[PDB]
Amino acid sequence: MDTFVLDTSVFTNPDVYHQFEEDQLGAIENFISLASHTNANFFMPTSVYYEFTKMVSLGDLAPKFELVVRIRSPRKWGLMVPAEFLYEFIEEVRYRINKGLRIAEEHRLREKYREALRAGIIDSKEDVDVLLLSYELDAILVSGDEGLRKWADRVGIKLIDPKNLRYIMENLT
Amino acid sequence: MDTFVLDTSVFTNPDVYHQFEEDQLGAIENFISLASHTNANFFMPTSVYYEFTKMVSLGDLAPKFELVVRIRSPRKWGLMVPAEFLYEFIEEVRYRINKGLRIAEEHTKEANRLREKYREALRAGIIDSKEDVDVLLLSYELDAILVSGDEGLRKWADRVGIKLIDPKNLRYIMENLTK
Amino acid sequence: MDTFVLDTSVFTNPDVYHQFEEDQLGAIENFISLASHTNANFFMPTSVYYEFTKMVSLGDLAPKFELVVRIRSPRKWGLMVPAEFLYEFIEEVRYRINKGLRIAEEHTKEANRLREKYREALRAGIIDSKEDVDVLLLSYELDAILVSGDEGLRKWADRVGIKLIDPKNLRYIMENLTK
Amino acid sequence: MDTFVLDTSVFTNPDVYHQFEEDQLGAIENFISLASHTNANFFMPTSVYYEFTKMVSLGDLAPKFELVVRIRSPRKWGLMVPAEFLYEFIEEVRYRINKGLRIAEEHRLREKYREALRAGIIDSKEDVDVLLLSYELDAILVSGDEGLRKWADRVGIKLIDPKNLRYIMENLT
Repeated sequence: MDTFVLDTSVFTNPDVYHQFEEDQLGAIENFISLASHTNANFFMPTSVYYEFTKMVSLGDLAPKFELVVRIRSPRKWGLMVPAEFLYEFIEEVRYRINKGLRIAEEHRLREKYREALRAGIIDSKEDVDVLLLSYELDAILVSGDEGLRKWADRVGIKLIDPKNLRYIMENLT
Repeated sequence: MDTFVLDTSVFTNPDVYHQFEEDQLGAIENFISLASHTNANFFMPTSVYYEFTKMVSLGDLAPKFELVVRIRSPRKWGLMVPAEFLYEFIEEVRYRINKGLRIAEEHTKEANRLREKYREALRAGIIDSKEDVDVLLLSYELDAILVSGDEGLRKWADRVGIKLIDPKNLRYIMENLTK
Repeated sequence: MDTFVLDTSVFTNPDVYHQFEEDQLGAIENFISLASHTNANFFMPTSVYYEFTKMVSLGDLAPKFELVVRIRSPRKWGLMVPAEFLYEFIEEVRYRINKGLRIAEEHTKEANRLREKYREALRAGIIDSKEDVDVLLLSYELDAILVSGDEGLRKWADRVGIKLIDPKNLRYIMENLTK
Repeated sequence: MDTFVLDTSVFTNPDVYHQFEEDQLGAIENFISLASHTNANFFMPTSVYYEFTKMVSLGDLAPKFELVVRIRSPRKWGLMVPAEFLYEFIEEVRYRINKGLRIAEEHRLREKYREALRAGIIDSKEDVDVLLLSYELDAILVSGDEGLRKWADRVGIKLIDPKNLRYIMENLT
């Protein structure tokens, strides 16, 4: 059985969700439908699912989604990880925090600095939840975020072109 | 054979180093003297020792300190550590960035400059979080007792299951461990 | 269950891909077709697949190719590899830098520019060496048969003990392995 | 027994070899002398020893040095190393090669480019020989090169302030 960890970008980036349907809620509905007939496991971190529910009005599709996708918190599960990954992660957060500062520079600036760095911290956390969950399960990471795909590849994690999730699932009935 | 990992706070916080002497470099020398004849192993992470050097002028004490205290990197390869250290790191970089921005506000008013001050406050914020991770990681790896005059770090150690002592008790324990 | 790691050369070198078809995208499609019904596992390192994409327009073949061929990163964590790969890497970056500087000379004469050309020739020189290390490393890790139309890489594989085949024989072996 | 891997800088950087003696050949002679009475092992990679003999006229001190220091080629010994170190090394070579290019830029430029990059390759090789030998033996790396010390620290290798080699050896009779 193939296991897949899904990012929010899967259902919020039209270049990805158009393979299911051009309509966003219909794309998700089609994903849910196909998943229930696919010989595969699907996981999404809890932080990422919280973001997904905050940005898309799922309505009745939420409890349907909760029948096909395992929503898990890799932090609350207490994983062990090689010390080299812990320092790779810190470099990734450092770099993300510096991006947040260059962003605040392009925009007193107190108000702009606090919000740019808070977003960069939250981005870092959700990314690590996605990479830890993939690592723990030895799963295929599916993401429309090229930056997270490069990060997953630096640490050996398996990927697909997220534009081929539907094609892959259909060849896994 | 009791093993200890030392924080900078032990030789920086006067509440902690007064147990050795009121004099700060006298406190360090007394600690060094006790560490010479002991059944105790003493460790400090490399990054923490660097900070120690920057905020204290050891002079001719540095070679003796580097001999009695084993300065090591916790970036070991075959070692597995709890993923909770990534989350501790995130939680601390958050609080230190918030503190850092409050401090760069004050300083820029007393003195462009605010861009350089905010940049400094966060580079320091990261350095301090990574230094705390080095301390907790080296304790975890060596199954050592963490000695820290910093309560924030102690609460974190307790969270991840690291053995602690009241740092005010270090000299009495070192006196026991003398050969 | 025979496992193979493919180089870009197999679908780029016409001496190798002619065994499938004279047509280059027909050769790739025939390979894909054979790989669909086999007791063979096919792998390609992620960095090598990227290069493949840049020098060939697969179009609607890409999703099928990414399904039959497993695109993986050889940056695995618990894995031990021979230190000889560091030395192979050094030896190749040497020769590729030397080649690169000869090529940037020629091109700048036909066309500042030479600073940009030398910079490009070495960034490509590094990329190509790291791509060769990804190929050999993924073979070593999976204990796979390396398939490469590049003789330089074959001599290197033989050095480190990696199993090889004559890449001109890939279609006949794939025909055997069909279910 | 403490094991030590020595860099060339130990005997070519006056800030380091002055602890033995202000005279360079006398500093080496004093090191050799003390080493023979120290309860410790001393190693130097063969590439680094070749550099050391090429830059200092050792004379009769060479065969004396060969009685106290093990000269070993970590490449010819066939080590195994975690895959994460192999990619850390490639980044270090990339960065070293880029330095070599920025150096050639500060100085047709063909002649200057070939020599700057050749030196950067050789620096990279000798550094990795020093770090591999330290890793294999679980040794203390001794080096006056701050860049190599930072590299060794990124990969968990043990260090000393090379200005304290003599003091350390004297407390290890």
